[PDB]
Amino acid sequence: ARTKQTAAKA
Amino acid sequence: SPEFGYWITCCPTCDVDINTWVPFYSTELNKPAMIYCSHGDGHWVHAQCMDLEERTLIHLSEGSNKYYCNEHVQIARA
Ligand SMILES: [Zn+2]
Ligand SMILES: [Zn+2]
Repeated sequence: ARTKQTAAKA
Repeated sequence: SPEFGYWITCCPTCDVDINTWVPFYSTELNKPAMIYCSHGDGHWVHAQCMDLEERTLIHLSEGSNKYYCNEHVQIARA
């Protein structure tokens, strides 16, 4: 499923 | 602004407001985590408004399944 703000990023 | 898609009223019980929101999931910084519902023309809901546990949200995000939110999953699909 498409999500937003669900991964740690840099 | 709501035009960016986060600071919206996502469902009739939505509790999220930019003036009172705080991080809840480990992946959040300054915006609420959201998930896409495939009902109709589609819409986005805040994960916390759907009562999703972090493990469940992450599992959904890593998979290829579509999602239907709590308001729409019980509607029969033609
Ligand atoms: Zn909401
Ligand atoms: Zn929905």
